[PDB]
Amino acid sequence: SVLTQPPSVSGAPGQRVTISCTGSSSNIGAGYDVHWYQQLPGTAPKLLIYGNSNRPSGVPDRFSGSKSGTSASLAITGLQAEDEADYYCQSYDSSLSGFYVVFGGGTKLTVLGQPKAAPSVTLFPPSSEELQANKATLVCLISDFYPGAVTVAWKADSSPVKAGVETTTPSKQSNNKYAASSYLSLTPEQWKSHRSYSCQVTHEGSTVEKTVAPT
Amino acid sequence: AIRMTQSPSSLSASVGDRVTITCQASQDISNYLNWYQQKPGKAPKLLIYDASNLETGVPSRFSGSGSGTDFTFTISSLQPEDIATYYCQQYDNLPVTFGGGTKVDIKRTVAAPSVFIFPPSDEQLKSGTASVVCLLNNFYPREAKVQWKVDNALQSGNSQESVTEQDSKDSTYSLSSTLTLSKADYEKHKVYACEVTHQGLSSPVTKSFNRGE
Amino acid sequence: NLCPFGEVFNATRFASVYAWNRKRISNCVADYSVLYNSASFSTFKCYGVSPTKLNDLCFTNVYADSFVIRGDEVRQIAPGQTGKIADYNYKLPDDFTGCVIAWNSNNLDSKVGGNYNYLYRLFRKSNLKPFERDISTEIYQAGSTPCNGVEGFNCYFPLQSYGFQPTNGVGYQPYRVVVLSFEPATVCG
Amino acid sequence: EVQLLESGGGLIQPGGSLRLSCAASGFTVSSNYMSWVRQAPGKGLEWVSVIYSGGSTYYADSVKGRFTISRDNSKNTLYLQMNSLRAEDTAVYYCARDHVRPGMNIWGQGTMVTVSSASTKGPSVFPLAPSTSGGTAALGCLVKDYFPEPVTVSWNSGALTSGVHTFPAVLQSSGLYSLSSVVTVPSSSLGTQTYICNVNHKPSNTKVDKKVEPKSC
Amino acid sequence: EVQLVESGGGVVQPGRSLRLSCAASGFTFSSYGMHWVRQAPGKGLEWVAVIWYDGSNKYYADSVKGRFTISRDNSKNTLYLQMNSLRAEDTAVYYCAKGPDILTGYYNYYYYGMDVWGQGTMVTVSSASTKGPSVFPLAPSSKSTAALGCLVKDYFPEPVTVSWNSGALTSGVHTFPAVLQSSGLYSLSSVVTVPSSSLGTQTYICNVNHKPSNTKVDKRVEPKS
Ligand SMILES: *[C@@H]1O[C@H](CO)[C@@H](O[C@@H]2O[C@H](CO)[C@@H](O)[C@H](O)[C@H]2NC(C)=O)[C@H](O)[C@H]1NC(C)=O
Repeated sequence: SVLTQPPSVSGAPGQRVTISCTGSSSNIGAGYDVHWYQQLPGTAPKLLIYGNSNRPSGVPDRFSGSKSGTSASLAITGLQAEDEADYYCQSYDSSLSGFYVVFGGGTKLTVLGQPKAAPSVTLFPPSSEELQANKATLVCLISDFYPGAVTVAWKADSSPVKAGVETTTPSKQSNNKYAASSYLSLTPEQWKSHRSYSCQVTHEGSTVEKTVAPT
Repeated sequence: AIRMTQSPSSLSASVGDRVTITCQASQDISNYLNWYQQKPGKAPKLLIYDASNLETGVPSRFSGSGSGTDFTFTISSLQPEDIATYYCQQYDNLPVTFGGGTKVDIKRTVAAPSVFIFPPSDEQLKSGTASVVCLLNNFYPREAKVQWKVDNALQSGNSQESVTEQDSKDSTYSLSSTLTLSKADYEKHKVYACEVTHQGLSSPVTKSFNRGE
Repeated sequence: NLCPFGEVFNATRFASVYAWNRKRISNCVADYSVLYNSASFSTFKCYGVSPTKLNDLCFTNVYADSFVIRGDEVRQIAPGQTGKIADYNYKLPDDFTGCVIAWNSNNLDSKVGGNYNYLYRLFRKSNLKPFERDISTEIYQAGSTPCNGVEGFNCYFPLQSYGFQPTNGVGYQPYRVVVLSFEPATVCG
Repeated sequence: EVQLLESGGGLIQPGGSLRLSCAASGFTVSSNYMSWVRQAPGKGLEWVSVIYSGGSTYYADSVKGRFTISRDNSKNTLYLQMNSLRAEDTAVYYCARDHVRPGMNIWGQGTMVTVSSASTKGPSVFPLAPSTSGGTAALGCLVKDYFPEPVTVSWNSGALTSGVHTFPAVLQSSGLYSLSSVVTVPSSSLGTQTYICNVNHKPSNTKVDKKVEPKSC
Repeated sequence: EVQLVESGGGVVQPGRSLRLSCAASGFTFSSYGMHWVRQAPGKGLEWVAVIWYDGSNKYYADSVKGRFTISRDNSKNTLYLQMNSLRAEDTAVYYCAKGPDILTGYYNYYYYGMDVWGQGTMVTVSSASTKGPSVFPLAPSSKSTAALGCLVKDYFPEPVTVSWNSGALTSGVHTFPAVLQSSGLYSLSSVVTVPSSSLGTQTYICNVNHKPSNTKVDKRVEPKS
């Protein structure tokens, strides 16, 4: 039995957020200790809380931990923009008494920095040079959206497309907005038979649609 | 002081059934809980110690589990000689406290009682008192109604009855009802009898005698 | 120079109660206000002395005894007390002049499978004199026949092991105890 | 030979005193944890007192200040001095070597302490003569009007055990106990085998053997 | 300084073996135990194995049981992880982290946490060998500011370096992180925004460089007609 963390928690600067970490009878319910790790994007994890509630020397007092029964919680009071990272709770497993540890699914804390931003979409039809190689790839480029959470879906003369779709995870660019790219691999016969192709990107209850012709 | 609660208070089960009793502690007592078996009349006998450990020589059918505040005591397949009162005790924290106890009875097949009636001895009649005894030997279940009849009059309030414990072999009870009269009141009547009604009887059975004959 | 009280209360490991550890403190100064101010100690009972009024008192020697017992047994670390700990492990005299400090350490001295390295003496023919440290491993002869170092019936190992699990109740959780014994004067405030 | 033999119980007026001696064999009392445990008639078990191996004594709240526990090394005997006895102290008093480790838990058999103001009376034993159904017959002995508890009843000096039922004593309106003990024997052995019930009442030092035989004019 | 430096990571075909070494300094390595923790891209942490202070006992997750072997050389202050018969799900960043002190630590060694982590060595698993990318030009449209770019499709392994006009063009350039197509090859798109007037009076050449395949391609991006 593993640990269950919320996929993502969010909070404005100055607010207090909590990250839960529920277990089972073989880990936190068995009275083990829970440790918390912070991992900035692209970096190694840092020990935030050890022994349920204790802070290592150097960890800001804003962070605090607790544990009750079969769950533990991490409390970040006074949110700073630098707290935007992934947080993992770690305990130990006693299914069979040996020495096994268990991590959580991780929680992506996102501090509400700037306001929302509608994405700019640029859809590219397959190049003539790609059609010579008997291939076809529609390129849907997305940028300038915040927060970094978009849903991309393709259409084929209004009918949905459910295959040949690959999409990146949004990456923070310079101006702290996000950017993503999606590709629709197609057959030159499929590309010229239909009359239009569109990539619909949805961001915060709104959807932007771009469409290309096969001329 | 700690207070041990034991459920159930009484129990009846068939031979071979799984028997499980519980003992919840008022405070945390770790695993320092023992289980005792006290057969009728005898001293308590330690079966399980430290919640789950079986004392040397106890049959395998006795089990124990639990820690903290809730414990269990399990009999794998109940046997006839297992009839007794079972207690749980904590001993780590003083004072030592026991449970209420669990009386265990066997559920055997129906057995009708053998009825006998005994007149007061001529030796006792010289003391001015007469005691008529009615016997119910080896019956089951324990529910049995004994009715004294003196010249066909239903007597009440002048009799005391006593029931044995379940026989460790056949799991049957035995009942003794004693009617106490003065020598005068005994000599005012001729017919003495006890009427036994029981499940194992299709109709009430009566044993009688005539005073003097 | 200051007294090394930090080496005792802060020790990463504690000794068993039967082999209780002692630190002789001499030739140093110390402010005892820091210790009482901390409310981390669950128990803090002084005998024949005032806690706050200790920074103005000089003593010849100050002994610091540290061990680990159960929460139920902390009440036995006091003068005129009886029990498995006070009789067979650590005995305080009736004229004790010092303080008894204890705090819960279930987070440190309690393994999930059970910490068994903390022991106590379960068998002894007679009680311990005050400040007596019996560390004998001789088999206890409880019967008529002798043992000759052969553990068995009526011949038991005198020590018993604590079953320190984090799921235990407060009375069964390990408590780290420090007993200060106030005896040319070298320890002032 | 590990066993605890205990004695000293009997009748005593309320507020009186009574000492219970528990002699031991197979182990040393002065080196073990010893305990007294009493059981009221029909009720559960109740811990009373403890003496440690080192000598520390502990008592229950209900007998604290009244009861005392001690031991004698030369005799290997556990004692329980009881003072200011009350009616609620009436029970069977088992002495037990407290369980501390694997297989050292041994209980005595207890003695009957009956705190009451009534006098002691030996019982009267009357025969219960057998009737006349063909195959099997019944006979017994009436143990009537005695105090205090208990009495012991056997048959043919212990030579008869099978088919015997000795009923629990009843408390008559007179304050004295009455009891009956019976046995089922084949109807053939009535004319050739003799049946005698052996009753013993320790508080009155009464030991009776009553021959039970058929009735006939 | 307390420091854990692991190495020995790279790319390997499935079923073959690899060994990781973790150098320790700044602490009595003999006393503490050592862990191995891996993290796949975008996903969470997953514990691999652990070894004692002396190496007497070892514990492994079921995913790597029998395939991986952890060891340590206390005389060298080094931690090892013998990876055999590697699979695709083993592709992750592998960290070594300090465990608890069983020698002179606390009795409840579960109270310690992974207080010192490594920098993370990288491992990758695939059967698709090295392949240079195919560069296709994303031509600018002809309607009523415009955008053009280059499609860097089908290459392995990472990375590729894309520049425009031999690096002279840095205005409006945007290179997106590559996708990993289900075929095991990478695809990337790099675009640049330009004024609609300069489309017919300025050349635009994207310079894709892929060192593993030893290939450099310069593609001209021009409007369609
Ligand atoms: C036990 O050790 C800790 C260090 O782990 C000591 O904590 C220090 O406490 C003082 C105030 O009492 C602070 O100014 C320091 O910053 C603390 N240091 C650290 C590293 O946290 C603690 O004082 C020690 N306790 C005793 C009784 O010696």
